[PDB]
Formats: sequence, C-alpha cells, structure tokens
Amino acid sequence: GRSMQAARCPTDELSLSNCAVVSEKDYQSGQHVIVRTSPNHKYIFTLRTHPSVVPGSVAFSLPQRKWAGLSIGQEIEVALYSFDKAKQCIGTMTIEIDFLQKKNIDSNPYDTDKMAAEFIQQFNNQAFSVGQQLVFSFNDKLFGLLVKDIEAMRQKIEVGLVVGNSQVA
Amino acid sequence: SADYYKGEESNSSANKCLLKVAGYAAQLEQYQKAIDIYEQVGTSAMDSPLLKYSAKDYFFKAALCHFCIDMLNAKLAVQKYEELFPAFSDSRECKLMKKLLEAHEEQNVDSYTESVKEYDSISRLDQWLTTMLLRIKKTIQGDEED
Amino acid sequence: AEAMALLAEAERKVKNSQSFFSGLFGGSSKIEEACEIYARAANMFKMAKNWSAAGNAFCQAAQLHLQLQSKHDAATCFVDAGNAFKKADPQEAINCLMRAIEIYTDMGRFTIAAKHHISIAEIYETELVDVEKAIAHYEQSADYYKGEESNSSANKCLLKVAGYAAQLEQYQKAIDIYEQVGTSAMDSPLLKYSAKDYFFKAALCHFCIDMLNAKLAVQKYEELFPAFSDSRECKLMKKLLEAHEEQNVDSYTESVKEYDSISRLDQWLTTMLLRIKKTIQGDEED
Amino acid sequence: NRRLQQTQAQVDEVVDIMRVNVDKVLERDQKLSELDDRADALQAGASQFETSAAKLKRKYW
Amino acid sequence: ALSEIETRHSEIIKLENSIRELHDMFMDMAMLVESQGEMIDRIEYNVEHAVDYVERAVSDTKKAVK
Amino acid sequence: RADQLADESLESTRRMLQLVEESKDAGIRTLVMLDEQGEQLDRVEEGMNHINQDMKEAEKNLKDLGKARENEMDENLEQVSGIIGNLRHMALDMGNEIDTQNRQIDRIMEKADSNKTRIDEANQRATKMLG
Repeated sequence: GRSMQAARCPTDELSLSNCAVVSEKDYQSGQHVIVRTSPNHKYIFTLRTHPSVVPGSVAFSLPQRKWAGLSIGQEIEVALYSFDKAKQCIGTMTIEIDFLQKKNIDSNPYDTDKMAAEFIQQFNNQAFSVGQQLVFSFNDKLFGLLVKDIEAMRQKIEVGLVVGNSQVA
Repeated sequence: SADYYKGEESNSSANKCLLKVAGYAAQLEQYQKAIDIYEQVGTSAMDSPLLKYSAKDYFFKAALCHFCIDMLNAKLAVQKYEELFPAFSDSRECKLMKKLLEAHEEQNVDSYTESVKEYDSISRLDQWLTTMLLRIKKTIQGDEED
Repeated sequence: AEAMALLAEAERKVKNSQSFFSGLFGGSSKIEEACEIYARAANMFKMAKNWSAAGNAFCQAAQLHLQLQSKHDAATCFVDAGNAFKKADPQEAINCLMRAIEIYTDMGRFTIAAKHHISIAEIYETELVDVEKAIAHYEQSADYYKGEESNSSANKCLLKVAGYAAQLEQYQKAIDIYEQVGTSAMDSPLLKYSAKDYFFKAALCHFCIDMLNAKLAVQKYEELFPAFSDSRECKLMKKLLEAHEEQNVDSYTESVKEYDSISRLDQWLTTMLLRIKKTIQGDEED
Repeated sequence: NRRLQQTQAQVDEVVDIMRVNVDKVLERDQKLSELDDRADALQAGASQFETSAAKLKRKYW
Repeated sequence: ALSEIETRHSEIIKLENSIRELHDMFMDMAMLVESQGEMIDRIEYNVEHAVDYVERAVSDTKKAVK
Repeated sequence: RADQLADESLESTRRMLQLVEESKDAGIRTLVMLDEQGEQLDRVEEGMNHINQDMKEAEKNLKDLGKARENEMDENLEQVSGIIGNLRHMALDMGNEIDTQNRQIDRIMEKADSNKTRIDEANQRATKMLG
C-alpha cells in the first residue's frame, strides 16, 4: 500500500455514510481497502471520493476514528482489498442499535421494518465487520449501531459485504 | 501593554491586561490561544502564595475554552488542577467543570444545561461564561444532527 | 537614534580628558553626557525587548555616573538595570542589586535599602535557590525595617526567615523567631487574631526535644471554648501532642485528615506534619 | 434554630461593610493614580530645575 | 415537626448564599489593594529622591550668589 | 434531602468560618500595608514640604542672581458572630486609615502643585541664563 495521512470528515453527509472519504486522484468510489495501524490491528472500510480530500490522505468520521482508534495526522498504510462474493456475502446480520448521542434520548417507538428498509437503501455494497461502530441516520435521528454477528448466504463470518437481498435484524 | 507591566515587576497589572487579551481572544474564536494565555498567567501566579486565591478561575476559563478538540484537553486541565474537596474556592472552578465534561464527553444535553443552571446559584455567571457556555451547549447540539 | 551608535559616542566621550582636550577643568560634564547616552540606549533596548543589552547599558551609565560623583541617581540606575536583568535572560540581576544596596546603605538610605534587600533575598530563593543566603538577607533586612518603626515590615521579613528556617532543618531557630514575632505582635490589637498561626507553627516546629516544649507553648496560649478563631490553632495541636506522646502514627495522621476539612492545610504544614509523622513511625518500629 | 434565621443578617450587614470597604480603597486608587501622574511629573520638572540650577553654578560661582 | 425543619433549611440556605459572595469580595480586594501597593512603592521612591534633586538645586543656587 | 441540607448547610457554617477567616488574612495584608504606607507617606509628605521650603529659597537666589446537630449549627453561628466583630475591627482600621490618608493626599497634591509652579517659573528664568 501507500503511506497515507488520516484526516477529518469533509461534511456531515459523508459522516453518516460510514465511509472513508478519499480523493479522486488516488482511489475511486466502489473500492474497498484495509487500514493498517499496527501488526495486530486490521480494519476494513468503504471508500467515497470527494473534491475536498487531499491526495495522499484518508479522512475518517468521529465514530470510525474511535473504533479503529485513529488520530488526526497519523501515518497509516492502505491496501486495496478484494471481497469474496462466495463467503463474505451477508444475508443475516444482527446489529446492536442505541442512541448515539445521550443528548437526545426518547422513549418513542421506532418501526424496525422501516429501518431495515432504509438501512440497505443507504448501506448497500459496503463493508461491515463484527464489533464495528457507526452512525445510522433514521428520520433525522442519529443512532449508534454495533455489529454483533454476521451470517452469509449458516456460517458466521467476521467481515461481510451487504447486498441488495440482505436481511437485517 | 501587559509586556511592559511584566517588565516593571508589576505582576498584578501585567495579569490584568493578559486577562483582557485571552478574555476577548476566546470571544473571537481564538479558544486555544486563550487557554494558553490562561496557562501562562496561571503559572506566573503560583509563585505568589497570595494569588493562589484567584488562580482557580483561570483553570475554569481555560477548561471552558475549546478549540474543538477531540481528546480530553479539559479533562486533563481539570486534572492538573490541584484541589481538596473540603476546600471552598476550588469548589467554584473544577467541581462544575467535571460535571460539564461528563455531560460533554458523554454526549448528553440536559445535564449540561441544568448543571449550568445549578452552578448559577452558588456562583453568578457573568457575561463571558454565559456566551461560551452557550457555545458549548451548541457544540453539543451541533454535534447532534451532525 | 541607533543604540549601537550611541554606545560608541558615549565611549568616545567617557574618559578623563587628556592633553589639550583636558586643559584645566575636567570632564565632569562629559561623563554625564555619556551617562545620558547609555541611558538613551538602554531605553531603546528596553522597547526592543533586548533586555540583556538594556541592563548592561544601564550598568554602563551607572558606573560612569559613579565616576561623576553622584551616588544617588547612580544607585537609581543600578536598580533600573536590576529590573531589566530580572525580567531578562542573562544574570547580573543579583550583582546590580548588591551594587545598589552598597550605595543606599552607605548613603544614609536604609528604608529603600531594605526595600531592595528583601527583593534580593526573594530572588536568591525563587531563582538561585540559595536558602541559607536568603535567610541571612531576610534577617538583616528585617532589622532595618524594625528600625524604621515599621514593625509591620519587620515581621513580614521575620516570617520569611523562620518559615524557610523550619524547612531547612532549623526548627528551634524557627520557634525562637515565632516567639519574638509573637511577643511583638500583641502590642497591636490589629494582629491578635493572626497571632494564633504563630503559636501553631512554633508548636509544630520540633528540634527533636524530649520534654514538653510544645505542651508548654500551647499552654502559654490563651484560649477558651467560645473562641472560634482559636479553633484553628491549639485545639488541634493538643491532639497532635497526644498522638506524639503515645507513639500512635494512626491518630496523628487521622487528626490531620480531619483538621484538613475545617481548615485546609498548606504546603508548609504538610511537609512539617509529615516530618512529625516520621518521627513517630520512627519511634514505633522503634 | 432561630439563630439561623437570625444570624443571617449578622453577615448581610457585613456584606454592606465590605461593599464600602471595597469602594473606599478603590476611591484612594484614583486619588493616588492622579497623584502618580502629577507627583512624578512634578519631579520631572525638578529634573529640569536640577539641570538649570547646575549650569547657573558653573557660570556665576 | 417537618414544617419547621423545612422552613429552617429555607432560611439557612438564604443565609449560606449571602455568605459565599461576601467572601468573593475579599478575594478581589486582596488583588486590588496589592495592585495599589506596588503603585505606592514607586511613589515613596520618586518622592524622597525628588527631595535630593531639589536639595542639590537650592544648594547650588545659594553658592552662586555668595 | 432533609438531612442532605441540615448537614450540608452545616458544612457551610463550618466553611462560613474559613470564609470569614480568609477575609481577615486578606485584611491583614491590606492593613499591614495601609499602616506601613501610612508611615511612608509621612516621609513622603516631607518631600512636598521639603521641596516647598527649598524652592522658596531657590526662587530667592534665582531672583538675587537674576539682577445535637442543631446545637452545633447554632454554635457555628456564634463563631461567625465572633468573627463578624473582627470584620468590624479591620473595617475601622481600614476606614480610619483611608480617611486619614485621603485628606493627606489632598495636602500632598496641593503642595506638590504649588511647588510645580515655582519650578516652571524658575525654569523659564534659568533656562535663559543657561551656559
């Protein structure tokens, strides 16, 4: 891979997509990579170019930086990763949801059926790992998802790739 | 000006001006440069055990001033602060701060807005504090639909 | 308007005129001209924050002023230079001050001499970290203050002397000072309430005496029960005197923990209390 | 009991004492502040007199 | 009796309150008086010294007429 | 809450001491100086008077040459009370020192000015007979 430099997420829009924002002079939207912080810390994200990212640097959101334990201005190695649509195809992934910001906690009901519908309509063809932390934009409301288990189309995998026909619980 | 005072041995006056500098510096977005000024004026105040007395408020202001850091610059600044619970002066500086840091480092916006309502009792909140506190109350919300 | 230029002209004029240039009348005015030069230089050196240069410059104008026969306004310059070097980066700060005091002192100006004497003992402590020399100055200076019927200032210095004297090792020599500053404090009903802490310190200071110097010093103190100022002084002391006379480093360290509630302890007290804590532990596994 | 509801004013009265104590001292600050600009400026003119009187000495004496 | 115990607290706090602020004043006080103390240390200096400048002038003038 | 107030406020009464005690400490430094300075201004005033004299002579020369919880909660109050008296002690020493010096400043400002004029007039008559 090529030595990159961690940065901050451009806009909030890409901060709710849970995707590593990069430049159009390095990678292209649709590709996957594996960030390396140390010999015993490997993570996988999804790229999403933006006319703001500087060549030779990858920007991460607040949640991601907390999960992967990244810092603003540290050296990291990024290498292209190719998924295997033969074992990493997600079909049943259990997620642990909870109010991201304890600032706005309510007791109102939230239809799950509508969630799983908008979940795949926004997080399709992306990489999700077990124990990963992200943000979910549901009805202008922010949440904090936490993958607990992933099942392919039953073998439980560590990392998978959500597709169109992917069920979510 | 504070530089000139600081060369005339007149410590008091020097700090008097520095307070103005940082004070209006944080009200102009220069939050970090402010905490730094508070650190300097805080170090050049302990040398005089007759200033130990005002040396609190500085830590409170500095801990309040935030340059949008993601670490615990404030949780660290409040730590550097030496305090003893039975003490009083001190209870008018960090005690509140801790509660504010928890309401911020924990992403909750009721406990912060209510703690600022409680502290406003034992210690009246001046103009400055108010303005900044609201800015933090908004960093919370701003962090909210973010 | 260039300092570097002035420093040169001054030199060119500061020198006992020779040959025809001298004639009969000396250069008592020339030396003064040079002083004015260096002063102007030190001046712009102070606006430039070149401090070092400012101070050394004042030193020049000052020394020359001495060569003119005007100790007063000279010494004044020595002070200016001291204020420069202090808030500067080089040294000389201590030298200028000593050179200032020798003048205020032999000129007939002890008031101001002591004013700078305490400044000296303050720098030789907060900078040079030379406690033994600082105490010597705080003392000799308090003598002058006490002479200018400035009891107030005198004690301000004595407190320093004893205070750091208990920190070094001089616990006895500390209590003696507390006794003197205590006797010469009651003559002023404006220090009655403060006269407590004195007895507290003096009773805390121990020169490894076996008798009851403290149990006696606490008795010399006049207290009742409906007094609340006194509550922060001997009442605690007695409890400490009993915890020491019973080799119980658990009752002493507990009482200090309780008293630290109604009256927050300071660095000084802490250090000494721990010293007494060790004398006790040091008496137990003993 | 009653002492509590009572002693309350035993300080509210002092809160007023200092209110004046803080003002009294501050009033002196300005009186000494101006005196600092007229007294120091005074000797400043004396310096002009010291130089003038010194020269009248090297000519008529 | 509760009523007296609750009313007690009400008056106690209203008391506790007024107290804390009076303490706030002295803090600022010690910071003012001291800031003024240094403003006088220079006065005493400029005064007794001005006496030297004037004394040297009045002396030279006298020895300039006799 | 009931007990969290009868004791917390009780801690405030205990603290109410150091609060009014730290005030004395702050008052001492003030008084100690007000007294020290009082004597200083005496030697300072001598300056305005010393110059007032010399200038008169200097002017003449320039003219001649020119031609049980509640039981304690009740006790703490008594403690504050005993200290309140002290606050009066300093309040008076501070007061009597303030009024006595303010009027002193008046005399100082007067003579200082009076002499300033003599210096200016003399400086306008001397500067001409320069060199």
